[PDB]
Amino acid sequence: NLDTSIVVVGSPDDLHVQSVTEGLRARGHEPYVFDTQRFPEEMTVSLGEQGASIFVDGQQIARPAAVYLRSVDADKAMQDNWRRTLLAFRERSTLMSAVLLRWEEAGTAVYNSPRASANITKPFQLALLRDAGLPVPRSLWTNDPEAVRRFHAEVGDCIYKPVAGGARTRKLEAKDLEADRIERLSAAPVCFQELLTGDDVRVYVIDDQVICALRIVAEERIEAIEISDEVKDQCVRAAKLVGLRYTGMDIKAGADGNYRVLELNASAMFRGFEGRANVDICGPLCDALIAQTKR
Amino acid sequence: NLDTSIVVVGSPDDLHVQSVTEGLRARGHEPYVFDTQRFPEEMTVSLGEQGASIFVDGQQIARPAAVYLRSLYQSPGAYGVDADKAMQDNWRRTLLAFRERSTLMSAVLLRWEEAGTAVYNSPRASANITKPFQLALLRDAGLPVPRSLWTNDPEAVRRFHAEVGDCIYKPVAGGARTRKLEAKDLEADRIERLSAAPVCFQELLTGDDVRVYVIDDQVICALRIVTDEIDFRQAEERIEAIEISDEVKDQCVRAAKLVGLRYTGMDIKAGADGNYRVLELNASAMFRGFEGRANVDICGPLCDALIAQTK
Amino acid sequence: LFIEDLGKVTTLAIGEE
Ligand SMILES: Nc1ncnc2c1ncn2[C@@H]1O[C@H](COP(=O)(O)OP(=O)(O)NP(=O)(O)O)[C@@H](O)[C@H]1O
Repeated sequence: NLDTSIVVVGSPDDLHVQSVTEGLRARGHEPYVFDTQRFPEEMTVSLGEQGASIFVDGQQIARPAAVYLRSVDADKAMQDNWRRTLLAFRERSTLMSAVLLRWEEAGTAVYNSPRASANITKPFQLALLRDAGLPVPRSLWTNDPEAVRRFHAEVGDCIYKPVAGGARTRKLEAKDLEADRIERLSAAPVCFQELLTGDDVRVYVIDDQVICALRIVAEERIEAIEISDEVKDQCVRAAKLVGLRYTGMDIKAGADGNYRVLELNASAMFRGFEGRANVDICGPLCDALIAQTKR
Repeated sequence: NLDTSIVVVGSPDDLHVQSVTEGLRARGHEPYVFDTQRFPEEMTVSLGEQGASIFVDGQQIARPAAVYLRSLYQSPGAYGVDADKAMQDNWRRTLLAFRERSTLMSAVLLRWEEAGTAVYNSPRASANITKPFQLALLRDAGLPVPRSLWTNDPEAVRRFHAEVGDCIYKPVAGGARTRKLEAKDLEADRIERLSAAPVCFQELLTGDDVRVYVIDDQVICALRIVTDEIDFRQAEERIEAIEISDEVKDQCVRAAKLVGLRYTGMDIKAGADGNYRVLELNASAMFRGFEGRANVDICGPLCDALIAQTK
Repeated sequence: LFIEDLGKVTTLAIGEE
């Protein structure tokens, strides 16, 4: 009845789900859309003990060819009984994650498999990259003020990111190293990094091939550029180390003109980069999703 | 200045953390106890960009030989975490704090495993431990499991019931006791509550539960648990070490390997035909109550496996 | 919840995970 060969996990209200579905339509494959936001209350999924017994809304969906994995009101529930609500969410999440893991084991090429979460833990991700020979910034995750005083003394001017991600990057200034200012991190760990003076670059990788790279120089004026094949090689290597099929990397150049990998993203956005630099991101992604169906 | 050759991850108030540290002392080794629950306030962690650059309370710990991973206490809803007041106060920032701690401690553990540390139950196995995937991995690998149905659709439940017969229901991921699927439960009124969350229905196996302990591809023992049905005023649990055929032993070892566990207490159960089906492998199984009621030594073999990594 | 006693509590039924 439906294709169930290429599956997009996410909400129809999502711009990226929309783009990917449009690119697959314009390419000849109307994809099945697993809108897991409907899971418990509206839609229905049933798993049997056999890995192929996966039934979504009555229709068996064992082994899709490829999956694009993109993605609540409960403050009352969390204040009335938080233990129960957290367990309920774990029941749901468990069944959904099981669907995805079953497909991956069946042979499905899941574009960004949740198994990558392990390798994606930032404080471990950068160590994976460096310990495999890739250029990464000198970094320090700590809640120890003396550690950060020594790190600053050794590397020089540096910056600090939130540990898990969300905020802007700020520069560590001498005023911050005082006892009053530096003591704050006694219970507020952040990530300190050598300050790279080059220009930020976002590079997209899909199936061991770079798609593009944009320097994001006032209004955003991100413009497409071209980089060496050495750094292309390093980027695809990084993506194969972390275990990602489609990644949007952040790399920054040092004063010496050499790039350092900053961070790979589990599922990077592109609707705002492809419009501001006039390159095609969703295109090559849909091409890969379809290419998997051949084999 | 500290022999971080063996590291026990867990709160020092955990009866199994205590049991393992005591075992290790009797063997001559002083374990380092890594209590993540004190992270922001009473512990110091510093990670460099290099996998070897790891500093806990000032000391460098690049690569322990072995780790016994009791618990990292990642969510406030775990076993050893008294987080009730904090969650009642501001549950959003408390979940934030637990996620912040977890990313760092998981980084530590993953760095260790990357360096070659023998992590007795590495956190990565979490992926394989999701039940609705674990049971299928086992089944498609040749091990018998119960006829199952994880679902939120009452019609699927009714048809599964009509196909199997007596059924039990239990949590998808865990957190409550399995019960017999009674007729009251199939009435629309309460079977329509599956729209709130799915549950696991299974064929009611009538045999006896058997807990098999596996450490490094070798079965330590197999304890049959019996509910003493004789006197109803005081039901007791009789646990007995029993011998299992080599077929069962090799199947248990294969399952432990498949999921990705070193130390595992897996629950199996026989059907009417008297043959075992695998119920579930645990990632941080307990063993004290079984040792006591069955007069077997599980902590000993664990401590020895840990110490064998240092050599 | 269909399993109403999911949250009723030191939850010990999750002590082996
Ligand atoms: N198919 C089944 N038939 C009969 N009893 C079962 C079945 N599956 C599980 N049980 C019972 O449940 C127990 C095993 O626990 P299990 O259901 O695997 O974990 P859980 O109770 O959900 N929580 P946890 O023990 O923390 O994993 C056994 O002692 C059985 O009595």
